[PDB]
Amino acid sequence: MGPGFDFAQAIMKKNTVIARTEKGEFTMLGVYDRVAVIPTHASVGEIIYINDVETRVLDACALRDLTDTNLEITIVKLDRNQKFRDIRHFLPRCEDDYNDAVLSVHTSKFPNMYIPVGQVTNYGFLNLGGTPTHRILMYNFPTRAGQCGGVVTTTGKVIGIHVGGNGAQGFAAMLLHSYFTD
Ligand SMILES: NCc1ccn2ccnc2c1
Repeated sequence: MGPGFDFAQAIMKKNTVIARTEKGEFTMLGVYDRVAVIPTHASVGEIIYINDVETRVLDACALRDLTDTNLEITIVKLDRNQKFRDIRHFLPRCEDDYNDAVLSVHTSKFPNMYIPVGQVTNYGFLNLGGTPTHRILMYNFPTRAGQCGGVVTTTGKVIGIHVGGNGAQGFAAMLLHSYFTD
């Protein structure tokens, strides 16, 4: 509908896949080469389905901060025969608040879904499903099960992936440029 949705659509069309684990189907953001991200509660194993193709996992790392606190991001390297468009230049360097964000989702249950969520707060600490979690972004939109792994963008920035909600608010884990130095 406008330039925020234009940027969101460009990320979804080239830099997402449908990831299936034993815990469900998730939007999965490809960042560069064969490296993608997914919420840690997806419980990635040795094998994952990527667009319904059986795929070996070459590496999976559940990120924590230097306080040894959950960040709810898992970085996955996939045994896939094709590289992602490198979008690391769209990742913020520091923790921040944002105006006018879009949460975008693409699964078999939730195809071609775009949600204008408005203002995004640097929330920080969240007890997420009982797990102390840091670097949480918050938006005032009633997100639902199946939106996990959804991409949060503003024009020219990929800022987070959706990891939970409380019925009234939605919560995303930050993506930072420093997670993807190779
Ligand atoms: N219940 C499935 C679904 C899929 C895509 N959507 C886009 C907007 N609302 C929906 C709902």
